[PDB]
Amino acid sequence: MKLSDLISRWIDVEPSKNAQIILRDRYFMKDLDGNYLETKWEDVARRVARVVATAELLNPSYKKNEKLDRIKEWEDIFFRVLKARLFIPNSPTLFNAGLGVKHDLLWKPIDQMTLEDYEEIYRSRNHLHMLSACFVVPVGDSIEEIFEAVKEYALITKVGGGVGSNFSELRPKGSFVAGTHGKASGPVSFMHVFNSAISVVKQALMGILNINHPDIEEFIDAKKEAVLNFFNLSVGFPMDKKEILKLYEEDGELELSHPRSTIRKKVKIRELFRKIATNAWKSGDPGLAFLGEMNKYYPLYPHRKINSTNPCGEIGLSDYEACNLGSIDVAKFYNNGFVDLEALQELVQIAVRFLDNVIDVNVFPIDKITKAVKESRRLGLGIMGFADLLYKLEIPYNSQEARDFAANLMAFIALHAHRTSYELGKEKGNFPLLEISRYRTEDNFVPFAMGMSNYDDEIREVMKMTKEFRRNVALLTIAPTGSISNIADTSSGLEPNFLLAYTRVNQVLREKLNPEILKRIEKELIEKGSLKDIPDVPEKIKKVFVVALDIDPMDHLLMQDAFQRYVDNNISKTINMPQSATVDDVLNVYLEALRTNVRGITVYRDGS
Amino acid sequence: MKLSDLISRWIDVEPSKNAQIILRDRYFMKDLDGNYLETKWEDVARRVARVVATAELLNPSYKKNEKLDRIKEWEDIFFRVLKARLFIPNSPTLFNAGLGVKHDLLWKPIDQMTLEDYEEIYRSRNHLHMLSACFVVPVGDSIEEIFEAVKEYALITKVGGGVGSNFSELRPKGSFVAGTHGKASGPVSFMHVFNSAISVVKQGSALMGILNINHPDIEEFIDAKKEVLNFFNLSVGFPMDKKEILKLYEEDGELELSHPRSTIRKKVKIRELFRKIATNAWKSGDPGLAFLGEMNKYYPLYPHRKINSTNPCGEIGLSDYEACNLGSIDVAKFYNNGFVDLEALQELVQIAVRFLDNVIDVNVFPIDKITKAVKESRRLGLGIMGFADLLYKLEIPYNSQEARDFAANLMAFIALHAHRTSYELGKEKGNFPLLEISRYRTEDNFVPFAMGMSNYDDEIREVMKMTKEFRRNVALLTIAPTGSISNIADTSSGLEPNFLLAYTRFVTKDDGTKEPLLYVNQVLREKLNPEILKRIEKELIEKGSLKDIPDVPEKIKKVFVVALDIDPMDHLLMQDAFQRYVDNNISKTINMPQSATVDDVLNVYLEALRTNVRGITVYRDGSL
Ligand SMILES: Nc1nc2c(ncn2[C@H]2C[C@H](O)[C@@H](COP(=O)(O)OP(=O)(O)OP(=O)(O)O)O2)c(=O)[nH]1
Ligand SMILES: Nc1nc2c(ncn2[C@H]2C[C@H](O)[C@@H](COP(=O)(O)OP(=O)(O)OP(=O)(O)O)O2)c(=O)[nH]1
Ligand SMILES: Nc1ncnc2c1ncn2[C@@H]1O[C@H](COP(=O)(O)OP(=O)(O)O)[C@@H](O)[C@H]1O
Ligand SMILES: Nc1ncnc2c1ncn2[C@@H]1O[C@H](COP(=O)(O)OP(=O)(O)O)[C@@H](O)[C@H]1O
Ligand SMILES: [Mg+2]
Ligand SMILES: [Mg+2]
Repeated sequence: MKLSDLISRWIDVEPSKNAQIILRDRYFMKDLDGNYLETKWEDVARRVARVVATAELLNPSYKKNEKLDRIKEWEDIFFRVLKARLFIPNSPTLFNAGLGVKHDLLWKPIDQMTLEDYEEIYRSRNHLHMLSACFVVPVGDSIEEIFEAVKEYALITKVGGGVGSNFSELRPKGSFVAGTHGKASGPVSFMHVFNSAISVVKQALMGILNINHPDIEEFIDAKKEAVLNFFNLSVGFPMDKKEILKLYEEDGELELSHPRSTIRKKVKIRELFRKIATNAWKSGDPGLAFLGEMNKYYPLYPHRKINSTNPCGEIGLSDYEACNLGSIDVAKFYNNGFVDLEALQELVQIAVRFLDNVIDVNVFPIDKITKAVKESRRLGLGIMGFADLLYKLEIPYNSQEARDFAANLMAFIALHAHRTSYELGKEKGNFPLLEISRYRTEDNFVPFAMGMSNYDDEIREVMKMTKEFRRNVALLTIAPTGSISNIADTSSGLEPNFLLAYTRVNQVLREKLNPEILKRIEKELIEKGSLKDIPDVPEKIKKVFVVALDIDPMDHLLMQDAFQRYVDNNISKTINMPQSATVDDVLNVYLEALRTNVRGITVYRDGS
Repeated sequence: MKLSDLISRWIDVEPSKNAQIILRDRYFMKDLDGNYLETKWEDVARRVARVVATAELLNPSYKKNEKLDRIKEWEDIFFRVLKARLFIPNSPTLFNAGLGVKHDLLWKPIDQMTLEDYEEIYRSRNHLHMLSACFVVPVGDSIEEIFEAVKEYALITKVGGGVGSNFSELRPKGSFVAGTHGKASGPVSFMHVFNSAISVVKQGSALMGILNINHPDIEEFIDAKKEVLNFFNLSVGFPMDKKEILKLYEEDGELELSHPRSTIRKKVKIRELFRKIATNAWKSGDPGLAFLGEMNKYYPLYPHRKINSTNPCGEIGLSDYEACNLGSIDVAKFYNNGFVDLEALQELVQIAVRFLDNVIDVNVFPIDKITKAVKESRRLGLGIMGFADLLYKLEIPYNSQEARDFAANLMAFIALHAHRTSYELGKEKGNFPLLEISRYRTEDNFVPFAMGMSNYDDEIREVMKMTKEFRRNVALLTIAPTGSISNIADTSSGLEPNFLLAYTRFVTKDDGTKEPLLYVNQVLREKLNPEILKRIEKELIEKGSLKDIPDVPEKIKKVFVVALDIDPMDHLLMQDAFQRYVDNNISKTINMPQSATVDDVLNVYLEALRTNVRGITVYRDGSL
């Protein structure tokens, strides 16, 4: 089925009252008195498509005597996809698209748009016109660099970004400082300054410290349980997942050292892991960040290095790199018991172009960020509504069927996104750093593990094409989609529905479940939070309409690995554990985690 | 006496075991390994004398024929006054002089010093060779400038500096932020980030925050350290005239609180405002008052440049990015048979002004705007220590018009020969680049302080008129707390009276740790009957004063007064006396008895409004 006919199925389904409240509440623009310039999703969709279509102004393939036709065609596609909610960019794009721009240019009908109007949009874009979710800055080992990083955190946070850092450059507590006053206070003491700064600016960050840092134990307890309430903390792992699994299995030792220090120490790699698991068992933090696995697949490694992710895990980024995200609602792609792959590939093509185009109309607070993005052009195309899609296809999330379905779905998406990048590379220019990347300097480089689809062969050959042309260094990610999935009235990222009914009722359950059976049980379901131990609901309804805590921790982890084989950046997935999980259940998640292809790990025990 | 014979009375006198603990603790240079490179105060004096003498390379009055001789001579004279402990520069000069310089060069016998050695000292001073105690930085009304300022605080703090800011440019809480419809959080909110930063930079081994009385968040500020900005000293700033403010108070007027970049305005009764301050000061000692209006009155560069804040302890009003290096002369050592040896003292002022102006040439700052500002103005802070101990020798009670009159004359004398040295130096080396646009030039009869308490005024005016032509420095004098350097010199701090005449500081001799070492004022030891000292001694340590002790001569009770024997107004009036003859400001705590009320604090504030004081710090005996 053609995308245009898909769009027509969705373009006029009104956003729920839930979605509409969140929109009014924070997406609809407001004039200098707090009066509405936008009153429905259509206004947002028009504004956003028009701002992003403006980037086509820079397309060397067009000419004068063609640009305006071509530009308006892109705004029109962008607009229809957006209004239909089949693809939605990350929040910062929705908020900040068109800031600076004369109101009478942002909502004026497309037919009336002139080449001058598009140019004025382009140039009236102000310093707040920042449209990317994800940032990473370094924190060098000097008071100067620490405080410049604190400044950068403030500026990024002001304009709407989430920011992450690896703090491992900072010498541990006690090290010599060539001076007078004595000793380094260490990474963790400095993260408290970042926390204070952000707590003020925000009246949601990531901080990583590597496993072999002498202050790792202090760091692991850092949010126990002084505090760093604005940080998500992850333990970094710069070395092979292989080496770390093996060292653990052999009950090895890890040498804690730092180059700019004489602080050395030895700890049993298993005691450290138990320390992590115990804390995570209690409160969720710290997560794990398989930095070395990220770099394995990093087309620009080792002449660039991923040391951190963004606050939620899904983009591992090099220094001063940012990435703009967007998500395709796959639940809208259901048709007759099948995923309409005809329409999907067309959207994937449109979506990659939109995301590449956001780069050109984005404004960042820091020149080093502007330049890092220009050279790499990293994108984060993902999916939402996956769980809801599986409900429609009558596939239980915790099953091998579901994961083989995921892997193939993600493989398909990966294929056409990367083919779209080759084609944009042709049309617009390669990403400046193509020459020094492994897409070029290597043969048969692929930036994810694969090994769970029949598209591998095809993917392995699109990857050879991108030797000559490639617009972007990587293109895929699965994001949390906390807000935009709510806008799209769909499930979040790859996650299972956390609940089917929550007065604080899933639409697919409402259709597939016989009403009155639905009316009877809906009170009991709200309390018990699962269909599992509601008696007299059909075994097939019970099996398919699984919630997060119906799905055991390995089924969560194996879903993540399935998607991650076909994702070139990383994945936001929470490994939900039942309240009765033990610290030993967490270690087991961690070990399975080191054997699968996942690039990181977040666990969360119900009740903790 | 000539200074040479005074140096002789003092040069082979070693610091007390007390001072030696301080030196070992924080002043003696250790090496990359943690081994001592210095073990005697004399090693410090050597290193510091040699480094500041190095600034003589730049002296454009010296033919290369004479340079090594001229430099070695200043090195020796600097070495002599420092070893004797007659003058001591602020602590960072002592901690950081010679950082970056090869160790062979810093202590080696002088007679082995070649002109290349001096050049080598000069070239190798590293990024940590920061020799100034006092700094002011602006904090502009934007996120980027707020956070550039936090970065400046951390970098100044790291190298030894004390830093202050006026936060009044930040727009009040809840105010409008362009293009967000999100609201500004306010100055106090960001002061917490500055505090957090510094609590971490100083983790293990100080700051001034000022908000102006008319800021719409002033009441919040006044309470900011109520039961916290534990790393800040807070003052309320008055950029208007003290007259306006005194008058407004007497009329029981209202004050308008408004901000240039906000719609938020409010009207508050000044009396009610002052009482809020007084109560909080009465409770905790914060906030102080900062009469910036009154500093700008005497600032040679105003309105071209403006003073908006002081450093941590208040004794230096500084324009944006300005720093100031301080040093203090021990006046107790200049006692010669019931008189102050003015002859020896004048030579030491000549020497100490030159030393402090040499610090500026060997000084490295972490920030370019600071270097520039400092090179433009060349503000010095020469002060005194051991003044209370000097009064003891002269048998003068601190709390008397006699003490105040002597203090004004002393200061007036010092100020005279200090500015006359700046004259000489300006001829010899060049004028401070901004002499031309300063009030020393664009006016007749500009004096950078009030005067009115000395025979010396007429002559001071002579000298100030002279410096329309030749002037090395924009201002030259301060009185500092001297918290550390007065302990090194074994003498009383700044202009402050002795807090106690006798106490204990337990030995911590380890190796069977115990021993209470009982201190008694060295001048009390010399003028009180060892037979009396014998018996009263233990009542003195329980009661903290001599006053209500049976059988101590009435004239020793009157002379050996402590800080709490001296009433608030006599604290205040002494401050006034010095400030009449100081172009920077004055560090002075107005000590108050536990029994003092908030009305008593209020009256100190009204009285300071009538005197020439440039700001007020009060402390109530048992508050904190
Ligand atoms: N808490 C605290 N940390 C400091 C202080 N000074 C330096 N550090 C820490 C910050 C960095 O983690 C590390 C290096 O600091 P810097 O590069 O600023 O020190 P510097 O270049 O003077 O000595 P270095 O050559 O790096 O050993 O030591 C300080 O005063 N306080
Ligand atoms: N807490 C907090 N304060 C802010 C924020 N943004 C601005 N402010 C305060 C900081 C300064 O006191 C004042 C002005 O900030 P900026 O100059 O960075 O804001 P901007 O230039 O975007 O708007 P403006 O032209 O100044 O209204 O507002 C914020 O995002 N969080
Ligand atoms: N409150 C926040 N402040 C700053 N950045 C955020 C915030 N919430 C999310 N982000 C950024 O966006 C990323 C993913 O967002 P989700 O997928 O959470 O986005 P959305 O808000 O578009 O539904 C996070 O990993 C983080 O980088
Ligand atoms: N702990 C400190 N940290 C940073 N600066 C300080 C500190 N203590 C004092 N200062 C600075 O030193 C100046 C002089 O203080 P004092 O006169 O107390 O210094 P010192 O006796 O060590 O030479 C003060 O006005 C202040 O600017
Ligand atoms: Mg360094
Ligand atoms: Mg601004």
